[PDB]
Amino acid sequence: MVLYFIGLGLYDERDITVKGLEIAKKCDYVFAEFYTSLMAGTTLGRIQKLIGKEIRVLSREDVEANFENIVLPLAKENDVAFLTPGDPLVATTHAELRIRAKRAGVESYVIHAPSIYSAVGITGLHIYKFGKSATVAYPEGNWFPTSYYDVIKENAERGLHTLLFLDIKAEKRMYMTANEAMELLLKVEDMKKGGVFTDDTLVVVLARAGSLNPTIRAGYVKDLIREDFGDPPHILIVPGKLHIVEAEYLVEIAGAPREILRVNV
Amino acid sequence: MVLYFIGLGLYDERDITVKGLEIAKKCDYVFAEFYTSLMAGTTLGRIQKLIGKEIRVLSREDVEANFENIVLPLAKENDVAFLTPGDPLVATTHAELRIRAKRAGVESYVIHAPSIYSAVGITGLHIYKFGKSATVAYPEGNWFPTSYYDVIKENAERGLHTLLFLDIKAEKRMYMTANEAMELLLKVEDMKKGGVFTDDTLVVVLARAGSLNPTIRAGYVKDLIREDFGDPPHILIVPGKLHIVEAEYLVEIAGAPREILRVNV
Ligand SMILES: Nc1ncnc2c1ncn2[C@@H]1O[C@H](CSCC[C@H](N)C(=O)O)[C@@H](O)[C@H]1O
Repeated sequence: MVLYFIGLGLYDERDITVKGLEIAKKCDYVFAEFYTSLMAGTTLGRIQKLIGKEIRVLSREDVEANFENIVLPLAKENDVAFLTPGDPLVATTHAELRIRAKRAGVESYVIHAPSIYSAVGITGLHIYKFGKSATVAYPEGNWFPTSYYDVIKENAERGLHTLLFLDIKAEKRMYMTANEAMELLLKVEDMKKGGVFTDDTLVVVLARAGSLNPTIRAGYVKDLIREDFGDPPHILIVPGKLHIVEAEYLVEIAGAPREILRVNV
Repeated sequence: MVLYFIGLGLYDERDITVKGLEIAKKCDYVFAEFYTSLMAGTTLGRIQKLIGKEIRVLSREDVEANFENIVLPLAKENDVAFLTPGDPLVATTHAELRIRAKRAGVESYVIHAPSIYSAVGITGLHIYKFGKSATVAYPEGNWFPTSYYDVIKENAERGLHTLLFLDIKAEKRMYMTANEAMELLLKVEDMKKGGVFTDDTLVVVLARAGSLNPTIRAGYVKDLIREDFGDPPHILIVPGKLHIVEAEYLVEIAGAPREILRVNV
């Protein structure tokens, strides 16, 4: 009689909220997608075990093209759940799926879960200081995406931090590293020459947020562009103007160069 | 020897993650703070019952001034948990607490949970389009703060949405409603005449996010300013120009006027 959008969280199967688990356990059918993000600390098997149900994984086409044919039909006579990494409606187009549910006469509910969008708070950067977000997409063919560069520029001149989601090709199992994101940005800088992202730009890297020991590193591009941040997923952040307390955290916790403590008022 | 910062999530005792619950249970001492925010859908009693431990509530002073005297000592020879509503370290001042742990020779780990910052994705507004965030504070005495008005102007100017946290008197249990927030903004507008917030401004109200039955409403100030959005907590959002898909969600899910499809897109 209902459809639930349930987030699974950041890293492993235990990142689902208690609410999400108790509800998922009682559903008649459970579907899921794992192409919008990467949960590096678990497996489908462990999720199924925890929920105690067989999970039917859908592909991007199954969802985008046939959600109303594959999932909604069952939701009319049963309690159905749709699982996703992180929070189901963050940096996805899943929100529109609720419209499909309504038109199909199916009531839907949303159960949130930890999202990278807020987990960035672990970098020590004030969340309210984050501006517009963007995604660094893999160039393909003669098409080289550059919009994310402009976002950084706009945020930076307002003194705001920029959160950069990194590209993912789930089927090909390719997860863009912070290193690759930095390389691509230097190329865009060369092309546009706006003085937005260079070897001296301070950046922050967060890898495998949600794990007990995520990698949190801060430093200049010249020094981090070749550093090993561990397995994906990775997120990249270009800080804006720092508050002393932010810099203080980047130094003490993320091992940033102590010179950043000296902020130019 | 370890300190765990554990998020309690959005609304009730089941909004904590499975990871957070299990870890909290294994801790010897469990502390909590309910001054940055509150858990309107539950009680300390219900939370204690779920955790199965006695929970010592700490005040802002307890934390800001004496965190290293109250919590850290026990963390030296025991596993200690520090519970906070939402996602740990989202509240501006929490991050610094990790530096205190480091200095005390105590290891700390962060267990995330859903935050309103990401939960707003339920409004159907694209998360990447959210700009700087701000807090609407009750004026008092001869003090009339209005920085939040400027945040809206700067964001909207660049086509970005503004997430507005509403003032809360935690200790006094007083929550600012979206209605009061709208009245304050109209008052500031009349004050600054910047044409940023008026009767014709489109706004979105999200009440009791995390609940299975949150109130999601979108419409013009003139029609929503005296509407009843239910019990707290309330969050106010002033969106920027809308993507057609965002508008359609607001109309289909948030009951917004068809007019937004031509006026705010
Ligand atoms: N645990 C994690 N650590 C670092 N980056 C992460 C992450 N989870 C997601 N991301 C980042 O976000 C991208 C997916 S975007 C979809 C995000 C998801 N709805 C959420 O709420 O988190 C990834 O390619 C990666 O760059």
